[PDB]
Amino acid sequence: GPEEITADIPNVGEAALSKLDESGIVYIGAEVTGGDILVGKVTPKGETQLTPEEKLLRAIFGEKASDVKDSSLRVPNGVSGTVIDVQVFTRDGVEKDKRA
Amino acid sequence: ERDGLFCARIFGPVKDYECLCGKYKRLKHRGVICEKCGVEVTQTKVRRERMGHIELASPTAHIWFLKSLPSRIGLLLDMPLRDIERVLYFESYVVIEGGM
Amino acid sequence: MAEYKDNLLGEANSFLEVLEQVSHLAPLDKPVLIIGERGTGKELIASRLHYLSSRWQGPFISLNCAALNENLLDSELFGHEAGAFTGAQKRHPGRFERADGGTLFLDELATAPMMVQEKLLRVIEYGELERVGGSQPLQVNVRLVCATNADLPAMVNEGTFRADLLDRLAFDVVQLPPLRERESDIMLMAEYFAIQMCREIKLPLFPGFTERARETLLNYRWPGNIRELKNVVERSVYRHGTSDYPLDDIIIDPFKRRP
Amino acid sequence: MAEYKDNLLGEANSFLEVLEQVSHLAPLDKPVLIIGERGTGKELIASRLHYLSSRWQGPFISLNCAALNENLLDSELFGHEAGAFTGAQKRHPGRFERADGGTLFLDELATAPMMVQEKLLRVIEYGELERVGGSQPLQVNVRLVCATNADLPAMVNEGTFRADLLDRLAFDVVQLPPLRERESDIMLMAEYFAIQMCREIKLPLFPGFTERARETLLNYRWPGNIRELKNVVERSVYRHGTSDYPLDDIIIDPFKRRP
Amino acid sequence: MKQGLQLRLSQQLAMTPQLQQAIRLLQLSTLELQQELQQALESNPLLELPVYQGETTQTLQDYLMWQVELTPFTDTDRAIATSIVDAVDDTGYLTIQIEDIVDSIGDDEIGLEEVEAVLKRIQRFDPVGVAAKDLRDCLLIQLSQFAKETPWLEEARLIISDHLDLLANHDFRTLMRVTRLKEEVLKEAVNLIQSLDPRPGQSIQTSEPEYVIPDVLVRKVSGRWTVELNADSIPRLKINQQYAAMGNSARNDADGQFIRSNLQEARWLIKSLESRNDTLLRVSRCIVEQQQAFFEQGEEYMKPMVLADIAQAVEMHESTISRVTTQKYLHSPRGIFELKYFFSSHVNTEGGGEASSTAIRALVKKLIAAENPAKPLSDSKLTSMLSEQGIMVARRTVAKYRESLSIPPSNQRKQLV
DNA sequence: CCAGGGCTGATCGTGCAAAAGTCGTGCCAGCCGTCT
DNA sequence: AGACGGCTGGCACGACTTTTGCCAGATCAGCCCTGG
Ligand SMILES: Nc1ncnc2c1ncn2[C@@H]1O[C@H](COP(=O)(O)OP(=O)(O)O)[C@@H](O)[C@H]1O
Ligand SMILES: Nc1ncnc2c1ncn2[C@@H]1O[C@H](COP(=O)(O)OP(=O)(O)O)[C@@H](O)[C@H]1O
Ligand SMILES: [Mg+2]
Ligand SMILES: [Mg+2]
Repeated sequence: GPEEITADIPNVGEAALSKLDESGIVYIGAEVTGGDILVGKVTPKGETQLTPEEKLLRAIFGEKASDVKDSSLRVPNGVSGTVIDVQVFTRDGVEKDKRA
Repeated sequence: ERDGLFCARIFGPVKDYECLCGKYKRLKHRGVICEKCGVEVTQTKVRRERMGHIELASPTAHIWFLKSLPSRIGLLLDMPLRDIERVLYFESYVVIEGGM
Repeated sequence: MAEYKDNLLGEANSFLEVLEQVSHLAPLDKPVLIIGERGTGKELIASRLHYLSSRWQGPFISLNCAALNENLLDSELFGHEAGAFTGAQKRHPGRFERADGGTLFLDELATAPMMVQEKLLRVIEYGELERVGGSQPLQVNVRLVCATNADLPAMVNEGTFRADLLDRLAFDVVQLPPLRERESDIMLMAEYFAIQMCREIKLPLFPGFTERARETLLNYRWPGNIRELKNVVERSVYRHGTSDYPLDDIIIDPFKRRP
Repeated sequence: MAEYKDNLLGEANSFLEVLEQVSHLAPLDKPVLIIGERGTGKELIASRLHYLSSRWQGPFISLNCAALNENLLDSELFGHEAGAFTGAQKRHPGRFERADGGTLFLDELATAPMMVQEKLLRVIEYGELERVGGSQPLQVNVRLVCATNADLPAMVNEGTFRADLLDRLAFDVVQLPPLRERESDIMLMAEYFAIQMCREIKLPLFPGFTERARETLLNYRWPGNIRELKNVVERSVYRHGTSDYPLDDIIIDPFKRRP
Repeated sequence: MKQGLQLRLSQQLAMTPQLQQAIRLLQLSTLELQQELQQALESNPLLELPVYQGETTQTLQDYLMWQVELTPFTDTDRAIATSIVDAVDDTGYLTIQIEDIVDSIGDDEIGLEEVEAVLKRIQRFDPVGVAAKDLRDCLLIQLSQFAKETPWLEEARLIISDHLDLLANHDFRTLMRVTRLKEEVLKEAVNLIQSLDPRPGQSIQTSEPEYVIPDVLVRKVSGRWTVELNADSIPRLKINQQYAAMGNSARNDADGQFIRSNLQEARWLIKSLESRNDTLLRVSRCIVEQQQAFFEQGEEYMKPMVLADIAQAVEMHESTISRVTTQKYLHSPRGIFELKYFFSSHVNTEGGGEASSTAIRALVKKLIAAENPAKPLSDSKLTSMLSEQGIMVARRTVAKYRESLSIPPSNQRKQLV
């Protein structure tokens, strides 16, 4: 399946996603240091197995299903600064355009 | 792939103890070989220590000899490198034996 | 196992004797034959004979020898394999093989032509049949039940029936007493059919029976034992159409003019 | 082929002669004709005659001369090849080809159609047969056994039977005697049959017959040789229903008036 | 009106074994085709700085072994820990059960209590709740880890202890009457349970690669997209001039006949491959023509089709198109799909029209997703508003679509607002 | 030396149909919500 | 607390799709042998 930038990143704290907009990219002017998240990207995994363990996990928690993995864009170690401006490019035929 | 480069049943198993087929996958099996696929259940670090061979139905010369500064085949046969080279590429038709 | 009584009315005298006789025939696995006048409720007892059997769960299928397409007779009787002849797209089960562990109803044996008699002559004694265009033979076990209308011994001397087939199906014969001779359950049959008809016409209740109606019932010859009695009761009660009084007149024949 | 026992309870001089003649004719290859009266163990003889021969291990297949269709008659007799007609899709064996090495046992030859009579003679005489749409001749060897109750010498004069077909088939015909000729053995048959029947109907043990019943079963015409004595004894014992006192009631004809 | 053997022609047909091979040549994908093509190439003789030494990565098992190396175990405890950590999945839950681990060790002295001691010792490793037997003893570890100061902790522990099914079935009312717990003050405790990172071992490494191969390409030239084949992916064979120019020169009959036969076979193979490519291209063009609306507008605007509809548009047969459209992935601006994915069953709608099954399934997906969380929409109501739209599919088909969509029933997804 | 006959190989051909499979839709059983 | 209504899923029954498994022959053209 296609990868999406939706900011629904698993195994992460609310403090990390504090600087991310609804689309998953940083606000213009935010200060970012070290290994914070810049763009929240997820890569789809295989279909959830019928196994009762995964079925129970979906029934309890939901919305994760191990469908996605955290392959987000993070600032490299020892790099700090303030975001000046972002630029997003979407190919023709794709009309996601969350905040583009 | 099966019976090729980067294959199993040669060069050792794959990343973990599991066999290629999927059965016999744990540390409980330490030296067994599966029947549906012949894959020894060992560490994957052995993948860098196991080598294979190619039959090479027709014989072939070794370029390290007969092409260094002295020629080993030349000095063994008392035969000059030019005729050695012409014979080793199917345009010279050297004589093997025949005394009558 | 259940009772499978179905519809049983007007049981008295020799009819009760016949029921008592047929009660123990079901356990046996010998062919049976029923003799009786046309429309003497012969099928009812033939059907109940299958249900009283231990293997009552066997499917029940019926054929009438008076209705056999001479073109398809062999295929219907035995069964045809796939591709045996042109136009046979799939394998089709035959009638004899259709029932296995279940009884087969035969009718109009007195009207059975020599052709059908010969074609069926062997499949009974040994229970062995091979399909038309067939490679290998099948074996089945079916209890045959037969109904007829004429004197099979008479047809045997006449020569249109084969004594071989007759004794092949002559273990025991059940003679159904005709109702015009019993004369003991005519009131009960008539009143039962009267309640059924008056109920299904959604009328409140059925009045009695006129004494003159009873007088003229016994006088009639009644060729229809229990197949025209029901019909005449239904038609006459429909003609009256009210619970006003016991119906004085029975419309014995509908063809009679209204005036 | 060494040891074969089944049924054949009758033991008389007349039966001794024919049973010994069967032993002589069994190794021989020539076809035999089994004449007799209805219900006389004709199948029992033919079966033993084939299975006592040197080709018992070969396949044994029977057919009814009347049962098979008239339209598909040739295909039934010989078989067809793939693509001969629209319906056909694979090579199909006929009876004559399936019966290679073994025997073909025709049943009730007297009822065979004119078509079968003119079809069968040429292949039966020598051994040549052409499959439907075939390209080359086929040759199979089948010992022929046939049985019927009709009178062929009279039938051929009438003309519904081919003369040469009878002539090239009637080597050393076998004739069985009617039941009335056995005399004493009928008591043994009745005792055996009653024992089996009372075993089937779950009654403990046969109580025996009476002198009256003995005389009645001795002195009667016996139009049907066998399968009629079986039926009469099995119906009489069933009507008896108990073994407190010996078997005395005899019911020769089920067709009687109501009791 | 009879049974009789009859005969009348209205059809024609013919085929040879090599033609059968050529017609089965187009049933299979290109990547699998190239193997058999290389096999025939091997038989027929006249037919025909970089980045290296990548880095080593740290997976969960390697990280756990690293942490085991720096912890003070005995030799037996170290062997047990190595076995336990070897029997650990990517998600972080151990696969085999504890008695199986004891059997794998196969020592009389080794006991369940000892293995439990070692396992609980390694449970406190950096990914919390790793190597847990099941879900019950993975959330509990983190609840116990959290400091007692935060509220609703006792409530969360009580629910997670032995009310796991009670929470799984979303049967909040029975959960309340079982726990004797507060009304709508349990919601924050349930949310605390929700924010507990299930499957903790997943986050040690999450890199997933890109594996896409296109067989057919379509590009939008300002309307009415034209379809092109994949130039790189397509196979091709070229005759060999050296061996084609020595069959006549050879004076030996054996060599001449050998070269002639191999030339014949090679040319037939080349022709068959070219025909397969042409047929695939034509089929792809026709299906994209009949599916122009869906590419523009989305899955729910798809017209239903059958193999007959696409076979009549060409001169090929239904069987031929079915053989061609197997294991073929076409690439479009919207994404990568399969040629066999377009064909779907049809359902009749109001006004005489028909709607494709996948379109109605996607519509059901979006309609179910865009619903109020307090009151779920059931299958009957789904059928009702689909009939209002005019599709009028049965409740059985609604349930089948919902099940194949992997969405649980309406009464199962009900949740507190 | 030119024309007639034989013979061998080169060339043509991607559909028909039968059976397995899939589809939609109904029937019935078992668990759950709610009022009496 | 029990009955009534409702929701969901397994199984079944036509109706329609789709998947595989078939296995050459005749006919024409050029070359060689032979008759005129
Ligand atoms: N014991 C009975 N009491 C009342 N009606 C009976 C009884 N037996 C048979 N009948 C009626 O007789 C009718 C005809 O039966 P039957 O003569 O067997 O039909 P068929 O003409 O097929 O032989 C049936 O409709 C049945 O209702
Ligand atoms: N000698 C015998 N012993 C026992 N049973 C016999 C004997 N002869 C005939 N039968 C009985 O006769 C039946 C065979 O009938 P059969 O005479 O072959 O009929 P058909 O005369 O039509 O060929 C068998 O069921 C068998 O029990
Ligand atoms: Mg009737
Ligand atoms: Mg007979």
